[PDB]
Amino acid sequence: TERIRNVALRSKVCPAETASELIKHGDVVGTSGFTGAGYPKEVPKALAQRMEAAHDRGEKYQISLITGASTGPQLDGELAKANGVYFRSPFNTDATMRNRINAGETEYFDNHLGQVAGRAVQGNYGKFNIALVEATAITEDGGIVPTSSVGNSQTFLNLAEKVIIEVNEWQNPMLEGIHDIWDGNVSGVPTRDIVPIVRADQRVGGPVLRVNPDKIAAIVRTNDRDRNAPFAAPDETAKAIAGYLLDFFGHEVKQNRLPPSLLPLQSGVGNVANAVLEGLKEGPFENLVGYSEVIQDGMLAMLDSGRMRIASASSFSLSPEAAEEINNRMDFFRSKIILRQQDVSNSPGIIRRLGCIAMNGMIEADIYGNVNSTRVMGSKMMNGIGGSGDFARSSYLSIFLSPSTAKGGKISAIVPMAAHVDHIMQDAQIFVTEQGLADLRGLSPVQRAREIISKCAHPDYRPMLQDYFDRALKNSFGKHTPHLLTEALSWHQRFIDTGTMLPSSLEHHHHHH
Amino acid sequence: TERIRNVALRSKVCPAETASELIKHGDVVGTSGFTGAGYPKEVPKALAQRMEAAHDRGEKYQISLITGASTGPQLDGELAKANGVYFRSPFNTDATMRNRINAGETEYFDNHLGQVAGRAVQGNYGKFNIALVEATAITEDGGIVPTSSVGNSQTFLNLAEKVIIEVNEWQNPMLEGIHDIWDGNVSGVPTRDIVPIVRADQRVGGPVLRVNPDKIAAIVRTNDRDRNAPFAAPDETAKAIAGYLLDFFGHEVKQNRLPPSLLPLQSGVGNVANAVLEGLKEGPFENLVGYSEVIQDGMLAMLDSGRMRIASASSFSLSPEAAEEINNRMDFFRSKIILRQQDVSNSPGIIRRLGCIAMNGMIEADIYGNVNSTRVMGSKMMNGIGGSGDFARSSYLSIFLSPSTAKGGKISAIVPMAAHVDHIMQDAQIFVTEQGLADLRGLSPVQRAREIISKCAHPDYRPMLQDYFDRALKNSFGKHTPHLLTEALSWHQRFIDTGTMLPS
Ligand SMILES: CC(C)(COP(=O)(O)OP(=O)(O)OC[C@H]1O[C@@H](n2cnc3c(N)ncnc32)[C@H](O)[C@@H]1OP(=O)(O)O)[C@@H](O)C(=O)NCCC(=O)NCCS
Ligand SMILES: CC(C)(COP(=O)(O)OP(=O)(O)OC[C@H]1O[C@@H](n2cnc3c(N)ncnc32)[C@H](O)[C@@H]1OP(=O)(O)O)[C@@H](O)C(=O)NCCC(=O)NCCS
Ligand SMILES: [Cl-]
Ligand SMILES: [Cl-]
Ligand SMILES: [Cl-]
Ligand SMILES: [Cl-]
Repeated sequence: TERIRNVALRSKVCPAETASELIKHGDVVGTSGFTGAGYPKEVPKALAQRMEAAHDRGEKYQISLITGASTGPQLDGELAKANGVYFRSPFNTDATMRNRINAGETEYFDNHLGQVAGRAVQGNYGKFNIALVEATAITEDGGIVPTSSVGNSQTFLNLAEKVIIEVNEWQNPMLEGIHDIWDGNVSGVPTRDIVPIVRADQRVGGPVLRVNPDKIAAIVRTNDRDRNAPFAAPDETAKAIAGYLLDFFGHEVKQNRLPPSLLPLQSGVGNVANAVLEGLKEGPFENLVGYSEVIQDGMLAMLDSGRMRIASASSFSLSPEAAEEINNRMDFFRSKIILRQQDVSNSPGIIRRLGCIAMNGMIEADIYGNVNSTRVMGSKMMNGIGGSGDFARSSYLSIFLSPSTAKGGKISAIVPMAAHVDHIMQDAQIFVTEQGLADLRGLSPVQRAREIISKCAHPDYRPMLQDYFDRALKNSFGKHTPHLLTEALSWHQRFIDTGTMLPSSLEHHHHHH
Repeated sequence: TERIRNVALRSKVCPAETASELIKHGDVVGTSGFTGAGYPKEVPKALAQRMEAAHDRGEKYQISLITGASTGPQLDGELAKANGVYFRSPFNTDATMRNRINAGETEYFDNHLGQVAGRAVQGNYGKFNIALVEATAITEDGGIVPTSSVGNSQTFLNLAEKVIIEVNEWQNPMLEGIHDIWDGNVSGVPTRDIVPIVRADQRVGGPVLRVNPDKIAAIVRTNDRDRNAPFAAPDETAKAIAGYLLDFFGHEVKQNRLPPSLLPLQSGVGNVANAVLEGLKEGPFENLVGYSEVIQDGMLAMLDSGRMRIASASSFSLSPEAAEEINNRMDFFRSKIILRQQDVSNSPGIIRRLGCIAMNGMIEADIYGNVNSTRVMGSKMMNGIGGSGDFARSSYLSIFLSPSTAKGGKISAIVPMAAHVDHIMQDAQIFVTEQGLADLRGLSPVQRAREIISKCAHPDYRPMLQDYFDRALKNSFGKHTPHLLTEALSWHQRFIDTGTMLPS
């Protein structure tokens, strides 16, 4: 049926190309889009074409692109291919955009996801010229129903001089009602409002994004799917990680340090997350609750079985098969899921009050349990900090999970010193790899190192780590957090130079003797 | 006037020595004490003497010492000298204890100060065997009136099996009424309560700590002073920093990015932050309010000048002379000050809600604006992260302040890579040295570097930093955050090897 139920706004409907003409060189553009869901698709494609055409004529044409979080091939991909983005924030997973960032062709800053809206309102990104937002429908009174994510869309609509809406008929109509949008002051000028959430299933707002219809300069009718990345079926490494984690949860419950329903759960996406979610479906724990950034495949499974009672998030992150499942059954799933603005889903006040358990991936940790989530060798961006800081620091328990090695064993995920730090020791209590689980609660840095080295490090790298540690203990400037600055980053340099962190036996290495 | 106003409790008075005997080897001890204020004094000394005797007899005798934040010679000092603390958290400024920590003789973890209560309730430090809390007075109904700080005392009282109270006649009886202790669930089992603070000057609790009298195993009458370390009268360097920041605030106000009375101010521990407050006391911003972790001399000065209307904190951090001033004028100041539990003063939910401006010192920052607050050369503890993270990450504006050099110019406070990170780039927007102010809002790492190097670095080090950055841009593995890993930490090593970061 008709998706634009406000008659007057129908007059604004126009082709993607025409809408794209509203976007000018130098513009700051805020868009919907979070974990590959709910980003605009047709206008960015048309924009990229016009950008390339300008460039070919020696005409400059780039934008500043501010999003909810990651988008997809139609947005980050097309614009990066066109070399059309001078600044990007706060989170990207597109390969072409990643290359632009790492070549210094696109300036990038990965703000904490829960803080983006506030910094935008503060003016940190400059004046927003355009808000470009995907919609399921437009209501009788001109409300904008978001699609598969909320992200920062309400904030972008508030700030933007002009607004473009893409109404996507691929998106199920019964998404209307799944969102909770607050008109409260979460991210505006102090003093802010108390965000009165005291349960993960609590709604505080309404189903629509609000915007002055007079700012709506174009509406584009679309029909195109999200980026539904393939399902990352757990491998033995992930299954092992999930096993150690579930054993730990079970023990915490038996010691009355967690209720049998655990606490509200936040998890990332990927092989390991999937393994944890399958473990949880099978585990002894009942009445689970999600308070996270994302809804993933394994969550629908638990919502269906009743193992999980509710799932709060800002976005969907589903395989094509899972999206298919939720579409054929949106009526049911809409009652089990709440999609929130990301400044609410990622609100530290709320995360702490609910006592979330945070479970996040990492590039690497050093022996003292400082965590790198972003910058390989310290300089090459992967995705971005995302909401890992929002959750890690605010959680009741902060847990980091990773294979003990990377790149087919040629890199150790436990290193003498992290090449970049995203999460300080104070923000990480539990580490899990396929080798075991380190519980660091109440430990000093030297004590942390003893646990991480013994429980988490791969056997191929443990002697090398222990050697570094032992010699640092003997020689470090101070002994509170012992280091040898002469070799702290030397394993990373070895990888840059040789493609492996494992040392040759053709030179002396202290641990070889 | 009698300090123990509950008659029944007077039967529990005993000597410090006898009290100390309640504390067993291996015990976890939660004490009052924050920025050199309100820590117990006599029991620790008696404990320390007894520990030395025991060690000499070949008897192990150590405890875990958990506090609000820093204490003083009678506590950290005495116990450190006796080699009697096997674990310490969350924050220390005593030289003897610091040496124990840097020698690996006392285990230490500097938690975010606002989180300590919750981690204690979670059991991260173990079962609390003892709470040793200094009080001004015990009310007729058995309330415990705190002294010069609140810190974590209410939590330690809740958790501890046995309670020892030191009632210190040295402390001003007029402290009674200054504290605001909330009986709601801030740091307990989830789901926690909403703390209904929506203005920095709002009281939501009562004047006393609550404890079941049955848990009080001993009360010790004491008479000794808090440890007031003086602040450096602002020199040329501090004054220049304060000047740049005040000008900055002025431009923000002019651009309508701050109100004319600014926002609630958090001013960190240390001389630099203090010097800024001195600038403010005669500044163009009126009707200021503090929502801070501590009230240092400079903030007391702002309340005196009338430039600041009210100040919230968990503790006093006053010089010996400022502490004398407030006691002689406790009536004037008592209505201008609110002392709260540290898990409330340092609550990220409240800090963000109020839109605090965070101003903190630092050891060093790298060219990308990562900040080290704690570990010199990456390994030697100074004080601790304290509340700098609670505030930096939650604040409306996060500002870091430091001389551009340390150790008489032999160390650059701006380095290629911080030897230890306490505050990531995302948690630091503004840097100020005596050389200038770097405004990093909205900038990528390479753009942050340009600002930090050009605005903040000392001229002796700027060319070296630029050289590092330019060659990194050319040769780094990735160009998003360019580094040369062979030399990223080489300045710190140069200092270790030669005593200076300046090459031959
Ligand atoms: C850290 C992070 C990249 C790990 O991803 P993951 O899917 O869990 O684990 P993977 O083992 O598959 O690694 C992902 C990539 O990082 C690489 N990687 C992981 N650890 C590495 C290391 N120590 N050194 C070099 N590369 C590493 C992998 O090779 C892989 O790269 P590829 O795509 O080229 O093959 C990911 O968790 C992330 O981006 N975190 C930041 C955002 C976040 O945590 N948000 C929380 C809410 S969703
Ligand atoms: C970082 C910190 C030590 C700086 O204190 P400060 O008084 O403002 O700065 P100063 O320049 O006077 O230096 C203080 C000490 O640190 C040392 N220092 C500062 N920068 C240094 C550097 N780059 N390298 C080595 N030492 C350094 C100084 O030498 C001095 O030590 P000394 O007396 O033994 O010579 C202090 O702010 C702190 O401990 N911060 C952590 C807690 C905090 O920020 N709490 C926030 C909420 S209250
Ligand atoms: Cl709130
Ligand atoms: Cl801990
Ligand atoms: Cl709250
Ligand atoms: Cl920013």
